[PDB]
Amino acid sequence: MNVSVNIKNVTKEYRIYRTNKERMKDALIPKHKNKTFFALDDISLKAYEGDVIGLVGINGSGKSTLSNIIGGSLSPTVGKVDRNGEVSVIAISAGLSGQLTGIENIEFKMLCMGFKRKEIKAMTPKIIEFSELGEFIYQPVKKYSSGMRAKLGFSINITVNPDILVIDEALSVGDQTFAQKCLDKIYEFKEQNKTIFFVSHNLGQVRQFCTKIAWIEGGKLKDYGELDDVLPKYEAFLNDFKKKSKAEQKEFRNKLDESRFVIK
Amino acid sequence: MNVSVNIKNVTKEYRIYRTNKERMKDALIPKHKNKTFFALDDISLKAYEGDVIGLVGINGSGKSTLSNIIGGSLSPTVGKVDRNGEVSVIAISAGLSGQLTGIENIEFKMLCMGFKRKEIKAMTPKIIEFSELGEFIYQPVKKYSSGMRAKLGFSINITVNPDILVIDEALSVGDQTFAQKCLDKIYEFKEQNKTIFFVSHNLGQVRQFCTKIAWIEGGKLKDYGELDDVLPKYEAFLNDFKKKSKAEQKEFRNKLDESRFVIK
Amino acid sequence: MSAIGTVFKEHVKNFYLIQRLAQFQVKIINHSNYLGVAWELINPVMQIMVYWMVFGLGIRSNAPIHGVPFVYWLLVGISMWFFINQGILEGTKAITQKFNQVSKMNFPLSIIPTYIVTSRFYGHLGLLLLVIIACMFTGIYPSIHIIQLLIYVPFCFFLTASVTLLTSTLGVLVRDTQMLMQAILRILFYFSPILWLPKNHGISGLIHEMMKYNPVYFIAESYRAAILYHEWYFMDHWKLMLYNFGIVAIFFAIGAYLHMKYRDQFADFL
Amino acid sequence: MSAIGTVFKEHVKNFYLIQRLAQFQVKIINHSNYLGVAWELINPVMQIMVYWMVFGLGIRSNAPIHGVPFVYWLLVGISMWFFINQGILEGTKAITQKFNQVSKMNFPLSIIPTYIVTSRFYGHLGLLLLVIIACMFTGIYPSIHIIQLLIYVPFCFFLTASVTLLTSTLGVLVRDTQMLMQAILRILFYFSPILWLPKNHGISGLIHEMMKYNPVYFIAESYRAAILYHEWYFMDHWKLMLYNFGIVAIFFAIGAYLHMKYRDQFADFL
Ligand SMILES: Cc1c(CC(=O)N2CCC[C@@H]2C(=O)O)c(=O)oc2c(C)c3occ(-c4ccc(Cl)cc4)c3cc12
Ligand SMILES: Cc1c(CC(=O)N2CCC[C@@H]2C(=O)O)c(=O)oc2c(C)c3occ(-c4ccc(Cl)cc4)c3cc12
Ligand SMILES: Nc1ncnc2c1ncn2[C@@H]1O[C@H](COP(=O)(O)OP(=O)(O)OP(O)(O)=S)[C@@H](O)[C@H]1O
Ligand SMILES: Nc1ncnc2c1ncn2[C@@H]1O[C@H](COP(=O)(O)OP(=O)(O)OP(O)(O)=S)[C@@H](O)[C@H]1O
Ligand SMILES: [Mg+2]
Ligand SMILES: [Mg+2]
Repeated sequence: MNVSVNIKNVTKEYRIYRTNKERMKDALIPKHKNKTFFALDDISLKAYEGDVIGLVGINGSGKSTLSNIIGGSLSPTVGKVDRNGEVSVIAISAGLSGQLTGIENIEFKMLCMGFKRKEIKAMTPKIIEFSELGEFIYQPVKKYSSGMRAKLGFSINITVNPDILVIDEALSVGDQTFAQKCLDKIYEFKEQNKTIFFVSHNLGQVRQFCTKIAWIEGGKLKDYGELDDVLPKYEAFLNDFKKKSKAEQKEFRNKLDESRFVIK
Repeated sequence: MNVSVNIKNVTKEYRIYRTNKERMKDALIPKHKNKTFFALDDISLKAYEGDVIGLVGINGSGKSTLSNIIGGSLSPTVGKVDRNGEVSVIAISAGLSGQLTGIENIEFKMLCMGFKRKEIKAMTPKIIEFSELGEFIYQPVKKYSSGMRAKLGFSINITVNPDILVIDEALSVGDQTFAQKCLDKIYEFKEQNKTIFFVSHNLGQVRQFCTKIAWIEGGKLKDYGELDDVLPKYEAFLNDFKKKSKAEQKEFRNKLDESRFVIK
Repeated sequence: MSAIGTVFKEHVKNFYLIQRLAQFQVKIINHSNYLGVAWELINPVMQIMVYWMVFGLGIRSNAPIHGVPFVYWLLVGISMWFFINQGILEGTKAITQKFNQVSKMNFPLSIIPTYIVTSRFYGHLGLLLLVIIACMFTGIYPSIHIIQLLIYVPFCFFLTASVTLLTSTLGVLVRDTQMLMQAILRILFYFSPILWLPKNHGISGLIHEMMKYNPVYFIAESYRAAILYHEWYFMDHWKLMLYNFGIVAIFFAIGAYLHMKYRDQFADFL
Repeated sequence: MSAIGTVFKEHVKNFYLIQRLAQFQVKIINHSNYLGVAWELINPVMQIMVYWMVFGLGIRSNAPIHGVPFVYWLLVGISMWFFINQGILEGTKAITQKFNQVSKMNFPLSIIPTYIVTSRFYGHLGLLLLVIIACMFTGIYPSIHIIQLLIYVPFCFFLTASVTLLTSTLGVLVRDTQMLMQAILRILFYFSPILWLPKNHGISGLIHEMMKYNPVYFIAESYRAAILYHEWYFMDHWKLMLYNFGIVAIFFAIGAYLHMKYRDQFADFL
């Protein structure tokens, strides 16, 4: 039952400054204080092995911040987070250079990831075959369409084998043919008990892909558990929000904004 | 029955060069010839008034090229295209500057669009209300999340009233609450008989939003007509492709690649 | 004849758009700095100091030119150089950097170099006002002849704009030209009356006769005649005026024709 | 003591990564040019020409220094300046420009300025080889003393790297410093023995005593002693060697401490 990722009291503050001159003013005098925006607050999570967790919520909830903190790219202001293995993150926009070709991009990205050359030499064909680009693997990435760039990024990221994988809204641009192949790859990954996080706004894909659901509201983990319990509550909340009047939705958003903001 | 957009024999060629030195070689001597990649071939379309057309196809088909040519951003190598009114395009990634604030971005984008100041002064509040960003309308766009940037871009683009609107994969990041509001806006636009193009990989949204379907395969308009006829054929093609073996899919892709490429 | 007409109508119609986009660019470039747009004035003022310590204190041993101290001579001659250099260098890359953002929308592409040049004109105006203010401490006070600036300050701007209208186009077609531009600018700094005055009567006489073909020579000398020498410059040197007008006319005509010729195929080259 | 150790271990372990990323950057910068990486050699070679036409032909009337023609004196003294200038200027912005791409992945952040400096070291090596080849046409042939380059060529690189390791960090904290850097570099060009030799015995004597504190003075003079003067430089001027070693040690120590102190909060500042 080993805990693949453990989360203790993670909290991320961001300081609001209307202008850079206010930043200068608070830099000159340490006594100055400004309003602080709380991206996260008191998040506690426990991810086990062989678990697929889908994060659900409205825009501005804080799921991308949580995925970045799990990946280590962001440092929590208060709290801690530990991972048993090494974590790999697939994002909506893969970082590729339009000037370099496909093979040059494979080499550049796999070097930056932390692979020595001997592995790259043996791993290039498999990535080339998985990409399905063909002749365009020789031309620069700026000539590619968005779907092909997404395919190349996914192919590079999946071939290296992560102990923990965090996919964040990366399958929106791919077609159904690529989606089926990605689903099969997810089955193969599930065979190895690795922990996979899936962030998507397509509820059909969340139903088909995941097994557990975490629900975050206003930078606070609202409900974590089995999908069959959490997902109906999220759907009911969505329908209720759709039933409200415009003024009621505005006042709900204002209440959330007041809760998140504070002067300290 | 006025033809809002008319398309005659549009054809887009792109010249393939392995290296820039080959480009230098063909620039020095006009007798040099290299292989040419045919993004589009002999496309003929006729869009009427009060029509919602959804473009469907696999990755690399040529729907984004067609939308760009309709919007005028790309010039056809052979053929012509005319539009009765002025065309506005909503893309997946709105062009915004992370350094500028929300209101500065509204002003910058509406100036670049071609609006004189007096309209901007009266149009700013409505956009601010539609965005739902609130306090973050004062902070720079680089602090925003992807959903909020998409909301701001959609709010700016929809408030200016296009005679023809072309939405291309822009609602992938928005949540269901924003999707319902966008659907209501599409109803209001349909009231005014304006022609709307919808590009999306969510078949549920295509069912809920559109009324006619165009299907493009390998840079060729495979089937244009009523959705109830075209869409089942596209779904059948997708299922058949999923049933094929990996070698058969590879040979189909190779045949398409051979058909698209030519030396001339 | 159609290309010149079209570019002229675009620039005439989009005056306010040019100004406002120039102001937005000035705002964008200095966003993260603590001091902000003040760096539009601090950057040239410091450079002049270096050019005074080397060429004025070290070389020349601080000797006067035409009865004027070298510091004010150099100050008046150096005011337009930073604007010219920066405007040409950035307008060469303007279209390449800014085509994608405005390609989807419909927006005249002739004004892309001009609004970037306008972003640099404001700092020149501020520095020139500061120079005229600081010239008063010696005992040099404004006169009637300063009205000549109304002809001379605009001309410089026009010249720069014309060059960019050509080079930007070429910058899309061939990238290497951008690099080349830098070198040429350096030459035009040193074979000019900005830092030195040619000695004449010798090989320096040939250098003088060759420098007379530089437009920077005319701009610097005309500014000095308006502010310092108290003299109607166009009375003695109208041939230079005509030659420079012809140069800017030819530059504008060729640039407009080339821009209109390749405007539709910019995406293919870029 | 922990920060210095950590940065040293990172740089020692990631040598091949530094080299390969430097080569990729060299490839990226010259992608669209027709001539390509040849522009890594054409750009400085042209600039030297200008610096020879102004300071060698115009000023000095082409007179010899220490029995050597001015052209080869200047050629040997100017070889490292372009590398130093470009390396410092770009390594100041390296972290700011490149943090986002490698932030998501785990990758040591100390080597970001060093691989960008390595991208500029290659052009210096090519230009230095060309200089040594071209010096043969006068009658100056390589000697034993040239082995001193094995100590002098690396040191220059080290110096540049150290400075960037500091400035890059500061560049994240305060943007204005980047702008300031440019000005400082210009001063270090002109108060140096690159273009001129101080006359001594006077106010120029004080200028000489002040220039002796410039590390560029030591680098230029040591290169000239190795290639041109045929003299063991460290025998007479070992005090300068010790002072320069102390300078680079202090720069590296302070930069390493500052980089390790603010490394975790780089996203908040950026
Ligand atoms: C004086 C000078 C010559 C003249 C020179 O050296 N020459 C040429 C032929 C023989 C004659 C001589 O031997 O004096 C030069 O060429 O560059 C210079 C550069 C590049 C210089 O940067 C800075 C100074 C400088 C600044 C302030 C103070 Cl207080 C003192 C100095 C400076 C002087 C010269
Ligand atoms: C000669 C010269 C002085 C010296 C000068 O003018 N001085 C200073 C005190 C009095 C003495 C004089 O009156 O001669 C200077 O300062 O800058 C110069 C700059 C900025 C120059 O750029 C280019 C030349 C140049 C190049 C080639 C040829 Cl073939 C001929 C010229 C050039 C000469 C001088
Ligand atoms: N540097 C920052 N300063 C202030 N607020 C920030 C900053 N970065 C992000 N935020 C805010 O933090 C909140 C959560 O960030 P995100 O995780 O990116 O949003 P999100 O919950 O993922 O919503 P999505 O990605 O559109 S579904 C949002 O309201 C952001 O605007
Ligand atoms: N400059 C170019 N040179 C060569 N081929 C190009 C160029 N630009 C685009 N293409 C190709 O043209 C084809 C069609 O382009 P797009 O319209 O962008 O693709 P698409 O059909 O929209 O597929 P999507 O957007 O991923 S669903 C693709 O195979 C592109 O790789
Ligand atoms: Mg997100
Ligand atoms: Mg597309």
